[PDB]
Parts: sequence; structure tokens; C-alpha cells
Amino acid sequence: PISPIETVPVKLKPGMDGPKVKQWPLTEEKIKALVEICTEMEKEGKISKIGPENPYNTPVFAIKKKDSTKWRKLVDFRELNKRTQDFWEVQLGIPHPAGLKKKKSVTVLDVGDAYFSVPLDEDFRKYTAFTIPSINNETPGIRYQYNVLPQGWKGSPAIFQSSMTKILEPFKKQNPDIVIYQYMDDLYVGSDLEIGQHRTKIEELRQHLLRWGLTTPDKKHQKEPPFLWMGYELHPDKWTVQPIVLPEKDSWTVNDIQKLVGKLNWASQIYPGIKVRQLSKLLRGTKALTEVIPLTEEAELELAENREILKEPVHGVYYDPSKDLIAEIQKQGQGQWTYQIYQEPFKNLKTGKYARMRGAHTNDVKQLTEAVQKITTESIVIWGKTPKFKLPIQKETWETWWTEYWQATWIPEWEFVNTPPLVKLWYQLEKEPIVGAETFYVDGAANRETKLGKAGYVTNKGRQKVVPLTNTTNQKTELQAIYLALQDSGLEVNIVTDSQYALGIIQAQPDKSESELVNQIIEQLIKKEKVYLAWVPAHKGIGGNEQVDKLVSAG
Amino acid sequence: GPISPIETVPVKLKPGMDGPKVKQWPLTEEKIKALVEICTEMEKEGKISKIGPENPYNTPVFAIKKKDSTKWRKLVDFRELNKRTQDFWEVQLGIPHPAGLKKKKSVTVLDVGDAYFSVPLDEDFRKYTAFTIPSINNETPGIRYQYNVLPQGWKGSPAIFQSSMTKILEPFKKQNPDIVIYQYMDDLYVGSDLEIGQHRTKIEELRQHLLRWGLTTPDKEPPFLWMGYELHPDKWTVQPIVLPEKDSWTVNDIQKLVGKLNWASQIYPGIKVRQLSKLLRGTKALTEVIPLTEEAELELAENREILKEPVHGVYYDPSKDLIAEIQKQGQGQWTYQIYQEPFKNLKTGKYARMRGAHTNDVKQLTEAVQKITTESIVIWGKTPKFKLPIQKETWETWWTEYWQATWIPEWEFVNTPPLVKLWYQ
Ligand SMILES: O=c1[nH]c2sc(Cc3ccccc3)cc2c(=O)n1O
Ligand SMILES: [Mn+2]
Ligand SMILES: [Mn+2]
Repeated sequence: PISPIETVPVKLKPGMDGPKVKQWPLTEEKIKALVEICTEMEKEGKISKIGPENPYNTPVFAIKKKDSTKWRKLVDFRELNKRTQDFWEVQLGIPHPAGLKKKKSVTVLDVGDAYFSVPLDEDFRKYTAFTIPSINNETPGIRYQYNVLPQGWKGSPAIFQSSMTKILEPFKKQNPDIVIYQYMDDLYVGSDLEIGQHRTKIEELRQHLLRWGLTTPDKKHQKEPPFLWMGYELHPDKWTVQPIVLPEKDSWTVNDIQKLVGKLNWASQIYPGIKVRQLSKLLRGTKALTEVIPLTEEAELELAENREILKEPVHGVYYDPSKDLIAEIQKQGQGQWTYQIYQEPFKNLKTGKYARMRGAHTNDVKQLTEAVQKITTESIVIWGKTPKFKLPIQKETWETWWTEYWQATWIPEWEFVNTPPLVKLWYQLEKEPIVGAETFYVDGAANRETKLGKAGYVTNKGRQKVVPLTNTTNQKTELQAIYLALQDSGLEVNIVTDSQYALGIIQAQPDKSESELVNQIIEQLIKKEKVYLAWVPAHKGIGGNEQVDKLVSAG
Repeated sequence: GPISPIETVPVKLKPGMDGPKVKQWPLTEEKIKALVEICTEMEKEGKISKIGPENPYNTPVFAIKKKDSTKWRKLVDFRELNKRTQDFWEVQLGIPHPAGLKKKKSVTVLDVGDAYFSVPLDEDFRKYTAFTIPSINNETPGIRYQYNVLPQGWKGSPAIFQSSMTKILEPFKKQNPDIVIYQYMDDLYVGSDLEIGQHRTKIEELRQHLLRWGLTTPDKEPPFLWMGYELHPDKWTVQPIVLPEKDSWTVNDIQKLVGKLNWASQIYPGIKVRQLSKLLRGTKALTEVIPLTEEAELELAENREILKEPVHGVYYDPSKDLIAEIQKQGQGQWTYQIYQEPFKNLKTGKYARMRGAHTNDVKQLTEAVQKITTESIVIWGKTPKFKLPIQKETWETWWTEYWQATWIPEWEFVNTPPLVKLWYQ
């Protein structure tokens, strides 16, 4: 049998030749199963016996899927993948079901078997060759090569998808009102035809595909809501993701963890708070598939919290382009934010939770801004437009923040929603020095060998202090000095520093820090009624600065 | 499609470099619709061809509307390809910049990028121009295309077209020898000292020269040639460093001054602060008024005079990057400096009351970037690299909503607040 589909030219990465992982012998029954598999693949043209001038070989395992006595062939194409050209990988993310619009009639067809129905570039086929080992180690091995896209080869997703797009193009042109969405194994077909006509178009589509050698099995044709497409349950007016069950194992294989990471990657597109860092670290190295890894305690905290999030089903509604998109955000504390995207109240398209980006010093307004940006980009991906925002920050608070913040910053059209806890500014510095407020000149100094230092102030009233410090640095003493001045001043205070670092931290307007010292300074700033912070260059003869510099010099 | 009648120029990437592999960013629905429409017609005209995923290269695409335009224009972000493309001096098709342009009383910028599509692109180079129109919600694979003709926004296109542009403009330049014309990327800059009415008439004469050459290579060809954006560079001003004039100085005022003069002494070596700092002896309240001594008033006067003179040792080097820094000053005001070596500023400036003033910082910063880039093209002939006072994620969420130019400069993000702000304040 020959395929009418034209092959895609494929190349090895520049400079590289065929595979160099040779062929394993295995037990009597295992090979006994393989010849039956490969003979029946050769019957449908998927593989072909090759001649005596092919020098390539690719390894193979044998594993079971749900354990009957019928072995499933397992090929580790990681070796061929690293020598195969890149393909521009067109879809990074997966469709989200709330991006779908309502269709009178919907059908989901399965083409997951189609990989083996797409021919592979002939000049590349020789690099997929393998050997069935001798059964008694006497006769030469039967050598076959792949004629079709193999499962697990890096090019198969790209080439299959490209082939489907080209086969589907004429059909979509003939039927501009039908929507066909493609994502690997499943094909979504939606129309607003009455159900009888829609059924007819489906049969036309299926005959079209078969003409090109692509079959859609009769079982996996879903005509009842819920249609399952890409793990989503599509009902007529809502969609559901059923709780995702993760494996439970005493010891984990690399194939196990790889399959696990892929499942968690898909789930993170639907569920929030899914983490994959620590599990992926276990995949480092040239480790083969059947090979046992130990779980770090990081990896099991990651896994355990994932299973708790995934306990719950997720439901939502479909997109109505005739209506606004609305996004509402709430502060949940400890760096956490929740959000809902909807068009009519309480009918959610998507809900999620944003975590603070890590860093030494932050504030709630910046985090709110980050959450807005993240939701915006998500909404562009899913629906192609920016939602209108409902935010727990007063318009006056936001106005004070953005206009006075030294960086450019902005939020798109939004309205205040009175959902406590409201985001607020916890302190605001004066723009001008305070008449009648004591002026504290601060400085610090530390020995870079011993870590011994001093922090202190002098004031226009003759108030002075210097505190010796152990286990410190020059920048830390500068912050200690400011803290001392805040502690020992009245509710209104002018403070003069020469530390661009310390000024810059306070210029960044934090309301929480990883540094306990910055936090104590924040606490002080909150208690004050007015604080003016000025900067002067060190060692330029400025009176009070020079006096405190001498106070904190080592003795 | 057909092999073009015109013979192509061989082009290569820089030695040792591969082509671009840059992810497409997500696009709004209106821009995807515009791109699908534009690319469908360009494909029918043979300017681009569909490709598959076996082409491993990619460059981002989006679409913009020029100022006061309602028509979408395709904008491919070839910044990475442009960095990886050979220089065209050695192949002997660089484009030199005229120092007289900035002196003209009027300069009109024309979009001539459509002309480039009349010249074919070297077949072996086409794969490096791959781009992908994405789909809403990842519902369909992106539509992948590559160029068969000189693309807009690629630095190779004006280089390879220049011999044609020279023939096209030859009769107009002969008849108007005092008009200065400079080509930069997709734009033609046309400067004259004529009266504005007569200037505009000359620009229309030039436009007709270009459309009359449109008869000989039909791909319709006046989509954006119609637009005339007008500049007046002889009236461009610089924002010098100024010191306050006050009848009463407080301790805080004098501290601010010494800090500014100390910083400025890195640019102007003759600056002194000794007599001013002498006023600051003791440990004083910030709001106490300090009367200036004769010696301090003379030091301040001397300093004001130094700051009125240009910086020493500053010369433009076209082999070096131009850098532009921008500070947000508040109340819709934005300062900027252009330099190649720190403290050797080629220009300093200040903008106010731009689109988005008092409501949208990102729009205002985008406009400043565009104005600074236009000035740089006019003055020195190339675009600066920007240091932007904004977080990456904020800028990258929004800048394409406000971009109105057919070039795109390079940029980096500044996250530590500079004292330079109060100094240019
Ligand atoms: O005593 C101090 N000396 C200095 S030098 C400096 C930066 C610098 C480094 C090298 C040359 C000139 C200038 C900061 C401080 C400071 O904060 N204190 O307290
Ligand atoms: Mn100091
Ligand atoms: Mn000091």
C-alpha cells in the first residue's frame, strides 16, 4: 500500500550521521512477540525489510499498557531526537476550553492512530532502522526501517499536524462556517447547522480524511454531551475537567516521571498552583527509560500539593464575543492573589491564583500590577482581547502610586471594587523638608575583613548615637543608621543619607521585605506622620554628614 | 511562483551565525485578522509563500497603525535577523548619512517600504525570513510564511534596493539639487528650506516620480506612500543643565546644589563646590536659610558659565552604539540623554504634553522612544539603544499597542532608580 500524502523533507542537525545505540538481545518470548508485531506492521506498509548496506541501529524495550499477555513495543527515540533537525514548534500552549464559542452542533473525532498513517521522508527513514535479534544467535537479524512517523520521535507531532492542516484546508474552504480545531489526537468540529445537516457534513469530513489514508474509528466518535476533547468534557453550555488522578508509586522510573511531568504540564493550563520544578530536576542526565530514580523531599512536596489541587473538578462557561470580558482580582495575603474572568456575573470562564514574583522587597500595588499584566496576557492568548478590570484599590490610591513612582507604570481600563482587604499605600515620603522637624544625618561603616561596623546619627539638636555592630556590611550599616534615626525621632523627621543603596531601597517603596532590617524600617515609616529623606555625596564637606561619618569611623 | 525577472543579490548571515529562532508573542484578534488579510493578498501576489514546520527559523510579526491612520500595516520584528545578517559595507551597498539633513527647515518622512517588494530575495536566504501568524486560543497551528522579495524592516532591503532608488530619484535630485534625501530602512527623509507650501508641493512631485516607476513593475502600490509626516529639525532644541536661581537658599537647597554640581563635575571638569560646601559647616536643620557668601556666589556664577559651554571631547563615532537613557520626571515630563561614552552626551532633551500625558506612562514612554529615534536617525543616521525606566513585563505587555513606527530600536530595562533624574529635573 502507498500513501497519497506528500512527505515533509526532514534533515539531521548539521554535521551529524545516524544512530549509535546498538541492538539489545532479549528473552525467547519477548523476541517471539516482536516478529509478530513487525510482520503485521510490514503487512500494512508501516515498516519494510532493508538490505545489507544499512549501518544504523536504534534500541527498543518491551512494556505492557494494561497487562494482557500481548506485549507493547517501546522505543526510546531520545537518541534519534538529539540528532534530528529542529522544527518550528507552532503551538506552545494548549487551547483552553473557555476560548471555545457556543456551537449548536459539536462533534469530536479521533485521529490519534494517524501518526502511523503519515509517510516519513524517505531519505530520513534509513536513520530509524532497527534489528530483530536472532532467536538462537545463529541466523542474521531481520532488519526493518520505519516508513511512517514513529511515536515519540521529535518530528512526528510537527509533521503530523502539518499534514493534517494541508489535508483539511480544502474542506474548510468549502465549508467556511464549520470550525475544525486540531490538537494532536483529537479533532473538534463545530457548526451551527441543524443536527441533521451537521451529521451529514461530519460524514463528508470523515470520507475526506479516509481518501487521504486517515481513519476515524467508529467507537471514538463522540455524539453525546459530554464530548471529550483534549481531556475536557464539552457539554452544550459548559465544560468540565474531571479530577486528574496522579500515579501512586513506591519507586519512580524515568519514563514514569517523564510521563508524570507531561501530565502535570497539561493540568497546569487548567488548574492553578501546579509546580513542576523539582520533578523535572530528577530528569537530568542521560538516564534511560526503565531506570529508577529516588524522589527528593522537594519532589514529594511538589507532588503531594499537586495531588491536593487536582482533587476537585473544574467547570466553566464558553465565550460570547458580543459581551465584555471582565476580570476581578482579590488579595489573599502571603503574596497570593485570586482572580475570576467572566462575562456574566458568577458564570466563570477562567479562575486562577497569582503568586508574587520573588525578590527582596515588594509591595501590594506592584503585585497587583503584575497580576493585571499576567491576566491580560492570558486573556490575549485565549480570547484575543484585554478584559476590563475590577480591582480592590481605590482610584485615589492608584493615582498617588503611579504618578509618584519613579518608573513608568500603568493599568488598563479598570474600576474599584470594594472587596477587603483593599490594597493601600502604607507610607508616603515628603517631597520637601519638614519645617520644625529635627534633622538626622546618618552614616555607617564596616570593616570588610572583620565584619565589625558602626551605625549612627547626629542631629541639629546635638542628639547623637552610634551603635557597634557585629556580622555586618557597609550597606547594612547604612540601613541600620536610618533605622536608628527613625527609632529615636519624633513623628516628623528629616533624614540625610549619603547611601545611594539605602535611598534606592526606600525609593522602591516596599511594604514587605525578606530583610528583617528593611521590615523594621517599614514598620517605623508606617508609625511616622512625616518623613523627608535627602541624599548628599559622601566626603564633600557637607557639615552634618561629615560629623556622623567621623562618629562611625573605626576607633 | 515564478522565478523573478530580476537577478538576486547573494546575501549571507554573519560568519558563524545561524538564523533567528524567535517566538511569536500572542496577538489581539484585530491584529491577527489584519495579518491574515494582508498575508493572503501578499501570498496571491507572490511576495510570500507558505512554508512548513521543517523550516526551523522564526521572527515575530505584528501590525501597527501610523499616526492618524486607520489602515493596518504589517510590521515584522526583524531585530534578531538584522543582528545576524552580514554587514553590507563590504558588499559595497552601505548607505551614507547626510550631515545637512538636520539643518533643513522642513523634513518630510515617506514610507517607501512597498517599493522593496519589487525586488526578489536571494533564494537561499528566504528561509531566514520565516514568520508565523498565530491563532486565538491555540486552536489552529499558526500560518507560516517566508518572503520571496525584499522584506520591509530588514536592513538588507534598503541596501539591495539602493541602486534602484538612485535611478528613481536621479531626475528629481537633478531638478532640485538643494533638497536633501536620506533613506533609512523603510523611510525616505526629504529635507528642504522651501516655504511649507512649496515644500509640500515638492514632496508631491517626488511621490509622483515613485508612482510613475510603479508602471514598470506592477506587483496597486500607494498604500502608505500617501502619508507625509513633517519634521522641523532646525527648530529642535537641547535641554542644558541648569542651576536654580533663588533669592533665599536653605540648607536643603544648598545640599541639592552641591550634589548636582558634584555629579556634573564628571561631565564638566572645571566645576567647583568648595565655597558652597563651606556654607554647610556644622550640623544644621534642613530648612534653615543660609545666606550666600561672596565667595560662594562667585563659585556658583563660575559654575553656571561652565554649564553653558558644550561638553569637551565629544564626537560621533558611527562604529559605536548610540545609547539613550530616559527619566520620568512627573507631570508628563520626560528627560533623555544620548551618548556613546558615559558623560560624553551627544544630545540632551526634554519632552512634555505627549499623547497619554497625565494618564498613561507606557504610551508616553513609547512616544518618547519614537521621537528620540526619529531625532537620532535625522541627526546621526541610526537608531539608539534604549535604557528604559520600566519593568520588562510592563513594557512587553503594552508597547505594541502604541507603536507607530516602521522601525524598532533595541532596548534594555532599568530597575534601579537613578539620581540622574533629579540632576536633569
Ligand atoms: O565614608 C564613606 N565613603 C564613601 S565612598 C563612596 C562611593 C565612592 C567610591 C569611590 C570613590 C568615590 C566615591 C560611598 C561612601 C560612603 O557611603 N561613606 O559613608
Ligand atoms: Mn555612607
Ligand atoms: Mn562615611
